[PDB]
Amino acid sequence: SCQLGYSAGPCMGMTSRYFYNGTSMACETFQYGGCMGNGNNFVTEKECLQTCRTVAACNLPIVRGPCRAFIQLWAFDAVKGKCVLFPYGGCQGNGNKFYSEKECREYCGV
Ligand SMILES: *[C@@H]1O[C@H](CO)[C@@H](O)[C@H](O)[C@H]1NC(C)=O
Repeated sequence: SCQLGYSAGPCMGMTSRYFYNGTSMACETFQYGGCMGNGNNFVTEKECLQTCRTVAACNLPIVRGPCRAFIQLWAFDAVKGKCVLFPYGGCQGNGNKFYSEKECREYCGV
C-alpha cells in the first residue's frame, strides 16, 4: 500500500486525506472522493507515518513545518546520533518524526 500512489476514487464527496509519498518520505494530503481508493489513505499523519515510514527517514532533516498547532515529538539528530525532542507545527512535515522516544530509538538505533 505504502508503495501505491494515491487514489481519489470516482465519488465526489471530497475530503483531505494522507498518503505516504515514498519519494519525499513524507505523508502528504490529497482530496479523496469518499469511495473506491487504495490502502495509501490515512486520516492522520500519525497513522500514515507509523504505517509507511522506513529507516531512510533517519537521514531526513528535522522539519517544524509552517503551522502553529505545536506538539512536541521526537526526531533523530543525525549529527549527535540521538533522538531529540522538538516542536512540530502540525503540518507539512516529513518522516523523521516519532511519537515516542522508544519508537524513535526502535527506528534509528540506540
Ligand atoms: C511525491 O513527492 C515527490 C517529491 O516531493 C514529488 O515530486 C511528487 O510530486 C510527490 N507525489 C505526488 C503524487 O504528489
